[PDB]
Amino acid sequence: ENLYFQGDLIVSMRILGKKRTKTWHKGTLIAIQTVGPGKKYKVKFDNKGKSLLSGNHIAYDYHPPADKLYVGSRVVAKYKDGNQVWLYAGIVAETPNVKNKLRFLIFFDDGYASYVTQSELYPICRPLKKTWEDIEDISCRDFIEEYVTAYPNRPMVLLKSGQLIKTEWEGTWWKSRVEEVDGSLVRILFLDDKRCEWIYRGSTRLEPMFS
Ligand SMILES: COc1cc2nc(NCCCCCN(C)C)nc(NCCCCCCN(C)C)c2cc1OC
Repeated sequence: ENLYFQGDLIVSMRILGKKRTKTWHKGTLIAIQTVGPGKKYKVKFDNKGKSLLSGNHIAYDYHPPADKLYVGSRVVAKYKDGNQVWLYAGIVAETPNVKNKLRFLIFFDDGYASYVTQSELYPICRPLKKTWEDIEDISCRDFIEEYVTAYPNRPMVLLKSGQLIKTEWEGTWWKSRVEEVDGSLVRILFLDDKRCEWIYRGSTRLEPMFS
């Protein structure tokens, strides 16, 4: 059937949709279609394209209050490396507290981690019951499942700037150094190529956590 209404979704509403690039883009919900329990959402993207999307591949074009965001909430968050300024899917790992200076920790689907503010977050419209089950990468997916379900039990390694440690990259250990800690995140310098990465201090990519 064609629906005009589904939960708090209404045809002709402005919405974010997931493109095949895995980045999310502003569009218009132009149809809702049912097939038994199954629901699909037809989006007309503002620049280029129509897609027929699952409810977990559309996001509201508003910022939720803090009260509607939990550890495990499925979100789209802004990420910015220079002029590359894009919306990507992730999971809320941490809600605002004194220790994180009232920020949201996001674990992106691609294994990047970042603190963001409310103004950087959009809620996914129809997340899965197990929010993490639509993370394509199995190792990220299994990690987030364990993290979210054990929360607030979070083994983390206490690290200090200058500390020499082994960090995982593409399935091997690399000589590295702790450059900076910011709440639950450590900035690791890989000594081989002199590049940095922000890593969750409870990640098994940190050899001390792994052991
Ligand atoms: C803003 O500051 C940073 C931005 C970085 N951006 C990228 N890339 C852009 C891809 C974005 C992904 C999008 N996702 C979230 C959806 N990468 C970084 N570091 C890569 C690590 C290489 C280590 C390599 C180690 N050797 C041994 C191979 C970055 C570090 C940064 O801080 C120090």
